[PDB]
Amino acid sequence: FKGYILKITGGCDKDGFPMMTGVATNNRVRLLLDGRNGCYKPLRNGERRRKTVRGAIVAGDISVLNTIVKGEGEIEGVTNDMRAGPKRASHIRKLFNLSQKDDVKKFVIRREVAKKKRSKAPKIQRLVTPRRLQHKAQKLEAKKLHKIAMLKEAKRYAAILNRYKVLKA
Amino acid sequence: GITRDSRHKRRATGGKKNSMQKKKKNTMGRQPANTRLGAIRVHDVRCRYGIIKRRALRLENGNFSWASQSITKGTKILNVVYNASDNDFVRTNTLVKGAIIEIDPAPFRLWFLKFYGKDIAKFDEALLEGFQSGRVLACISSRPGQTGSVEGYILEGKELDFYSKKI
Amino acid sequence: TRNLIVNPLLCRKQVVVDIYHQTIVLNGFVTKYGGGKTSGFALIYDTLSALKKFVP
Amino acid sequence: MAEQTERAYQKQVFHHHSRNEKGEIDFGNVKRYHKQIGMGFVTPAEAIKGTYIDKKCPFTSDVSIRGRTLSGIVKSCH
RNA sequence: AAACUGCGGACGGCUCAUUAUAACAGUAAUAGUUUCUUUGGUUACAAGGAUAGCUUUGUGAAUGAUAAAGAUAAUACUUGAGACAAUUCAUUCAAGUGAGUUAGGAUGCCACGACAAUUGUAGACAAGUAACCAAUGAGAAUUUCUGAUCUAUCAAUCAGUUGGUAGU
RNA sequence: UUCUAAGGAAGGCAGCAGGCGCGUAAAUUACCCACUUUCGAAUUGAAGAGGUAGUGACGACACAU
Repeated sequence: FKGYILKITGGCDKDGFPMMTGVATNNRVRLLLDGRNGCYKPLRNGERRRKTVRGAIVAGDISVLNTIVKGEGEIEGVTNDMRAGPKRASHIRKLFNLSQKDDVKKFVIRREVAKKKRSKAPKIQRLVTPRRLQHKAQKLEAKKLHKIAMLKEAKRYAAILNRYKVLKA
Repeated sequence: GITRDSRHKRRATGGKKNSMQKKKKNTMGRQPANTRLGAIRVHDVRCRYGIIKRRALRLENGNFSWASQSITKGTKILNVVYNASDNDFVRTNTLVKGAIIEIDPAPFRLWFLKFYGKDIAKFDEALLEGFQSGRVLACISSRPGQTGSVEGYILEGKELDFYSKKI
Repeated sequence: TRNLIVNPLLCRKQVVVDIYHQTIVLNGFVTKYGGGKTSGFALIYDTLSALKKFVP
Repeated sequence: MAEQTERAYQKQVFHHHSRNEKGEIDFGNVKRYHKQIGMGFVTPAEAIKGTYIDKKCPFTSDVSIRGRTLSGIVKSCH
């Protein structure tokens, strides 16, 4: 067919060993792998292992190449074409062209349930509910303690101290 | 790794010391970092108990204190002219404690102009020569391989004569 | 019988049963050698809400 | 002058400048630091009048004297 | 449920190969170091990206094997007002303790920089978090004094070895 | 030492049971967290730590004919 342009984004060897993006050889190499570059999922924390991988250069030994932009093995092909949507309110304003002041609950993505009822949507985050100031339910509010309810003590306490330090007779 | 235990040494009687255990992290040492002179380059090293040590690989600037005038200024380091431990530290311009170094007294001169109204370019004679020559003598008093900075002081009367005669 | 411990913290009464021969739990009962006397320890769990709550 | 025989400049652990007759810090001299150790030990006059420099001397440094105390006879002084 | 995050697997359990002042026991010091946990204190009507479990396409005989893409959260990662503390250096005023230019104060400078942009509707009360003091800590770690079996067909041993200065 | 599709891969019983060997010489491939206590986001979950059971003329005590 007409064909488009694509960029290679992954692949696996004939033996299932993946291809590392950084590695620039054709054959297989053994490297000390962490979870940073992906090709090894650690069990403990800070645990490395010497695993075998393939280079980023394509060759005849490759069995499947994810080279999309597909999932094609190598003659064949195969193919990949909103599971949950955003959750933060700030994200809702971005997607539906909503300003800061307008309500977004009217524009929350609602999904129905069809089984032997309910119109479901995520739990919202970061809005304007009166108890959103639970964030200040008080929660904030309760800098009080801090706010001189304690701090003035630290000037109550201080002051009367310099009194019986000055008798000193 | 490098070890600091005394189990690998000999006794005061000269007898060899036999081995019962293996190396342990308690007596672990680390490779020295010879702080040279150049572009700023520091690293953070996790020590024991999680504390962080600032390993200064390379530095150029430093804070130096004038005892007589009771001031401290930041200053660019020019040269290292005397190291009382190893002469190889002089050529490589290695920054360590007690290393007599040469710095440009530009901020100190400017401070003198704004405070007395005069220019330096009683004070000991060799101090004046350093001011006019653009290179004054200072001694590093911090541990750059541990604190990650060069803190020092400008040399003065009795210390200046001793170190100047050494050069 | 024997001694009483009033234990409202565990909502419980406990006695040392001294036999001279659902709220009830009996444990640690053994006779004396040669028959006759039998001893033990009793568990008064009163309300049937502690018994379940405070019972393995 | 006679104690400066090493490659570095020898200073006391606690070196401070004295005040001149006019009542201001005199940077031209350094006070001879000398402390007194504890359980009934007198400081020798050499630690006061003398001009030697030592960073391990119990009388003119920050080395402390702790509980254990013994006695003996000098064997070698080489 | 699974998954991200946090904590733990450095405790407990087994064995006695190594080891001849080494280890261990009593003793004394840390004014020569010091965490974790727990305990007592002290110091903007709320912002930014992407990631797993999730969906989809897969490879390899196979491991507690692994590749791509599409989304989505934070007490995960960051920025940011709320207003000091702790480090290094130089100078200096100095009281408990057997003993300290010592805890501490003052001057100038650098780096660091806060008390979740946190969580229960229910069991304001909670709960959580960062640094810094102190306890836990007669703990851990180094170190002081004294103390070991046989052997002289083992009588001289040691060259970082013993000390000094400067540094690392 | 083990698996393998022959390309490759993990594993360290001086942990509890158990097996081979060695030797004159030494026990069940059991059940449960109920006791003691430890860890954890915690009153609840785990624990071959721990407890109970099986073999046991190593030993110790009382006691038949």
